[PDB]
Amino acid sequence: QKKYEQELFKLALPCLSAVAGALPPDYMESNYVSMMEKQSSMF
Amino acid sequence: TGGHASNKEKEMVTSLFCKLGVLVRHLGQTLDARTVMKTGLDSVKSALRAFLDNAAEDLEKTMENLKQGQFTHTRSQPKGVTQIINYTTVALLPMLDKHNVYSIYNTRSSRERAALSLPANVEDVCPNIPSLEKLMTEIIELAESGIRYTQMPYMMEVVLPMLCSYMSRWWEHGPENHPERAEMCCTALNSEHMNTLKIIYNNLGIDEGFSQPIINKVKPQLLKTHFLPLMEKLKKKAAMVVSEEDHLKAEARGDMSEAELLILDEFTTLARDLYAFYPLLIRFVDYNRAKWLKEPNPYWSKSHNFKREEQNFVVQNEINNMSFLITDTKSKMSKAAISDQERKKMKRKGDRYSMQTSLIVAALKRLLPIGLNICAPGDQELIALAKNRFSLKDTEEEVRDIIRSNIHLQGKLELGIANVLFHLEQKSKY
Repeated sequence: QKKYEQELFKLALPCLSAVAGALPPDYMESNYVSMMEKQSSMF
Repeated sequence: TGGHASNKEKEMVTSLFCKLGVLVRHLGQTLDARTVMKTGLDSVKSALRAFLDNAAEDLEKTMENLKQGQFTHTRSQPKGVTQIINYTTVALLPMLDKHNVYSIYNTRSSRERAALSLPANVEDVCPNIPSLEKLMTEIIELAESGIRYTQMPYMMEVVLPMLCSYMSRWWEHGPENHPERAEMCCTALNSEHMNTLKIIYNNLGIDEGFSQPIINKVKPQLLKTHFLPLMEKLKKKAAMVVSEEDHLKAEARGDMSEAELLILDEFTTLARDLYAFYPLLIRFVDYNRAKWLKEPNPYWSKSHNFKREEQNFVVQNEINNMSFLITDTKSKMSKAAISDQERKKMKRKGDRYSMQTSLIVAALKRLLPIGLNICAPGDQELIALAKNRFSLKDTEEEVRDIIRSNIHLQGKLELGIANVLFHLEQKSKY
């Protein structure tokens, strides 16, 4: 975080909500991208 | 929210390392685990900050539990290589941990007892006959990351000194390697070989059962005095066994002695003199193949020996240049191999050259002109060799591509090395 990491607010919640998201599927799919960025990278 | 953010990185993986710990041993858990353990540890680069400064509640009580879960998973039936996540958490432990509150080292101690003597435990004593699950170099390199107290020990010092003494006694008894297949790099196993960190340790422990014999300084001094002739007379012209023996001697009797290094001035000077004279004896031979030492460890006599070796190598390189100027050799494969070997030898020499450049400059700054008079022919030969070269220029790219590891010790001021760096600028500054 170089430019401005000022306000947390929903810091890790967008990824903390579905860090256990790959539990239903068995394999395949293109959702497997990376895991270091997870948990905010720390009408 | 700080405590929640701290515990979400460790308690989650600690709890998740309980179903596959027995399911794998024998739906999409084998696929989501790859994301899970990377989110547990590799998601945060500076996990040591969250361990120490942010919240010390999780700390070792969760880190060692996750490590024990990983060890149990490796004991189970794995399929793919997942060493990156376990190896990327080595320096994050010390930079203490209250091991007395919770002792999560029982599983690691059991594994170490099961693997007490790797040359002697090559049998079916391990469950399910693991051909490559545990009986390989994987656990040997994993012990380097798991056991690392370079900054400061963070243990109860109850089983660690006894284990270190037992391993030292076993290595003293077994002079040769005697390892299994595909386990050549057995030297990088223990990174905490130090005092209190033919032996009579068993008798002393039986008699005490308050103060261990390793606390007294008589035993390490006696061990050092007994091991001094062994590494003093260690000189062989072989390429395989001599190299592995030199690596084993450097690993078991290294310079890492944090127990009052400055107090034993004579011992420190003797160790420095031996560690300076050993590479001279190693490089005294031709040593056409330079791939045996993957990464060697970095007064007037030593400086003179280094200058003489540099002059001899410069003469040899000049002779090779005049030999290759005319009488063209065979196809480009042999020439490329020769150039790659020469570049590897040059990099191996330049590592120690950059290591000793600061000492040479410090010695030559005050009143030493002999070092300058000896280094001037070396700089002249280095300038002449790089004045007009093409084969070395094109092979340097593939040499750097092959060697993905980099040291970059020029910026420390205290492709492993390139042709032009800070050491070259210091040499040319005069």
